[PDB]
Amino acid sequence: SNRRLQQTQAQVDEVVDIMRVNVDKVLERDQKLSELDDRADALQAGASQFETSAAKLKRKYW
Amino acid sequence: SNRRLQQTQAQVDEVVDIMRVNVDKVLERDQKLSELDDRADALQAGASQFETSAAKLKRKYW
Amino acid sequence: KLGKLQYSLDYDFQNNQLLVGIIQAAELPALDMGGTSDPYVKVFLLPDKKKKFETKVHRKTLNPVFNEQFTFKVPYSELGGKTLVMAVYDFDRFSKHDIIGEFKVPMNTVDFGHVTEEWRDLQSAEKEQEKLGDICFSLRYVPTAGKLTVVILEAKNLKKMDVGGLSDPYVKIHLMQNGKRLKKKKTTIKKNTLNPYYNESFSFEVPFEQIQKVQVVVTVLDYDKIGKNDAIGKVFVGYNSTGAELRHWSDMLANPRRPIAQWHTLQVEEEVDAMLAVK
Amino acid sequence: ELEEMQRRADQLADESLESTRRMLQLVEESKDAGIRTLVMLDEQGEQLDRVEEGMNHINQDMKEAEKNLKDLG
Amino acid sequence: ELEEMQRRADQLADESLESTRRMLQLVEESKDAGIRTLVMLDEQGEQLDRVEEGMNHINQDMKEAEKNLKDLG
Amino acid sequence: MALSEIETRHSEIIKLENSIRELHDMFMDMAMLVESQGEMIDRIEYNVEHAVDYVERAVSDTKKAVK
Amino acid sequence: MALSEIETRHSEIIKLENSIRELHDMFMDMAMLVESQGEMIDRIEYNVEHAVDYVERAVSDTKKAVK
Amino acid sequence: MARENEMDENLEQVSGIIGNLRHMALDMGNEIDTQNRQIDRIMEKADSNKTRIDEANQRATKML
Amino acid sequence: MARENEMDENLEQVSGIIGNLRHMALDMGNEIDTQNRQIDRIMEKADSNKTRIDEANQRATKML
Ligand SMILES: [Mg+2]
Ligand SMILES: [Mg+2]
Repeated sequence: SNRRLQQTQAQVDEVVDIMRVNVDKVLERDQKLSELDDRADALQAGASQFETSAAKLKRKYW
Repeated sequence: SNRRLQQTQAQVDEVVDIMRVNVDKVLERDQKLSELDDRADALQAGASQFETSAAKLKRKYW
Repeated sequence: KLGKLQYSLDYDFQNNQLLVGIIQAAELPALDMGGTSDPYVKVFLLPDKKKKFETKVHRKTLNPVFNEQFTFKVPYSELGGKTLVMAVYDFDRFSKHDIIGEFKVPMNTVDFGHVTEEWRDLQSAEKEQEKLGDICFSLRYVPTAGKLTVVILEAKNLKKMDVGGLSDPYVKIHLMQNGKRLKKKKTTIKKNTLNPYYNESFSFEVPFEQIQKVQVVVTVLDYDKIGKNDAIGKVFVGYNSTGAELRHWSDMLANPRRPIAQWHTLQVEEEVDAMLAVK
Repeated sequence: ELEEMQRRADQLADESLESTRRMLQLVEESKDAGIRTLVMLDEQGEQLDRVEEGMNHINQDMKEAEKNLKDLG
Repeated sequence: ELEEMQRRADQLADESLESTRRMLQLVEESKDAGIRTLVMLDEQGEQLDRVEEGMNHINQDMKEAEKNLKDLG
Repeated sequence: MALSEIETRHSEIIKLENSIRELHDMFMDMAMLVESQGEMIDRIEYNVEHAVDYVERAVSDTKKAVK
Repeated sequence: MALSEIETRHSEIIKLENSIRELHDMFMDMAMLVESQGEMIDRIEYNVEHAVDYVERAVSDTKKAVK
Repeated sequence: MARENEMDENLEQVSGIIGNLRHMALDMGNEIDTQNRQIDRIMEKADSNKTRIDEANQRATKML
Repeated sequence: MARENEMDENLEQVSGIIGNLRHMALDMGNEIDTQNRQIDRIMEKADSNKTRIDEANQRATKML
């Protein structure tokens, strides 16, 4: 019964076509996550600086 | 309804997979036909030669 | 301890048939009144239990001599993946004939070409768990919001429930406390499958102050339209749980804001419900 | 020629068989890899949610800080 | 942004539509090409049959010629 | 839906059109090859019929020669 | 059937095995990437929580400073 | 929705035509195979007669 | 035929597992998309707060 063989083959091909797209989307996710990582590091750096300045200002105007 | 789109797509893919194999088999047919052509030319050549010899032999033993 | 068994084995390539000879047995334990049992040996091909051969019943001897022969019309190609079973039975006129011993011989260890004949020690026949099915799911609990996320992933090697085919499994989840069934959930019904895949998430409202007093009951059942729907297996995690279940629970607790997936072995509903009626 | 042919056929049969067994093993590995992938997706998802709540909190706090600095100036 | 977005959507709709029309045309050409292909296959098939009958006739004739040459020798 | 759904729809549709086009080209090549091979068969049958004639005449001649 | 049928059967089966294998490798790569990205998210959330702490303390200080 | 439905009809027709194309491709390929077997037969017979006529011609010219 | 059937069973199991793999791939991809949208949101908010905190820090150090 070649019908089942070829049908299963078509299933496999379909799932492959799904998975490669999924993989590319995952790569895009890796890019976005990397940039978010850099942005977060910069964010916490600025946060610490602003915290220090806030300490100075509290020790000034109170 | 993506189901019909993807289903039709699967149909197209299947028919493609049929047709490429058919095409290769056709190429094989082209090979076989070419060789048969050469063989036929040689065959009719030998046929004419044998016809001539047969004419001589008839004009000899009768 | 029952005794030993002398038997003969060889293959006739001229007729393509297996020649199994039962010679005798020795030092068999006595189970009958007179101080001696009434033994008889049942021999059959190990692969398929069809057309089993039985010897004549010998009266009151712990060293019976049968010297009988049996023929198994089996090709030589199929023979290699076929085993032989020789079990010694005790005859009793007014009750079930108790099995004295048994012996299994793999046909891939057997060497044909020379006529084989040996003594082998008898062993006690096997009476393991019947279900042999497993269910895998993930547990996630974050203490702050009190959310319990039970994601039914997938079951495998489930017991057949339908006649001459696979089963129609579906997962029912109960949440119990002090013997009472609070919440009721279920999944989609996957039809005709040996290994059902669901990947379905469920959420429950469980406070942090009662986390050590809750029961999570996962049940895999079979679905027929007509009549009562039977049950394949069930396992429970949480309060009064033991084994890998309590382990998975403790992993859920030790790892908050994170889901831990694990497999679990299906138990009979009687024992489980008996455990849930505790305290 | 004939014996070698029959043996060839049975050979191809066995080869295809063990091939299918290899397929079963491969789709099993694929299956499990997929499952653990989904698990990772759930975990990282909840982590992303916590990140979002973090961002919201930061926004509100800095809004208040902006208010105080505008009240000081 | 919004107007351009709606217009973009309708645009994609039209594009997909005319695309499907192109598909219909293409599968029509394919259809006809296939038909005439089959016709050619029938014709060439009958020609091959005539070729086979030719070969058979040649074989029998040369068998007779072989007989005469063996009767002459 | 949204623009994502429409975009993916459009993409898969274009994919379908390209697959269809490949199918088409395959059919065209098919018809072509079959035709050329048809001409080849023409000349084959020609040579064969000529051969048949020659063989027939030869056989007649030898058959009259032996007796 | 014949040897041709068995051979084509075997061929298509091997083709299936290779497609299956590619699918497998795709799943493996999937799990891998998702894991590494998971670690990336770990350090992101770390930096974010630190940032939150710093911002909170800063806001407290300014809030006490203005009044 | 008219835009969408119109397209839907198109896709349905394309589906039917594709099915017919499948059937045609099957018949095509099958007959191609059978004709290939026949061609093999033809070349076998043609080589046979080639040998026949070569040997016969040699034997015929031998008696000259 | 036992050789052939055994193989048949194998192919059926492979078929089922492949179907499940399809479903899993769909869920996977979808959730990946949604999480990507969420990440986009996160980077928008994070850039917003980055600007907020830079401007706020400058204004704060201005009064020093
Ligand atoms: Mg007794
Ligand atoms: Mg049922």
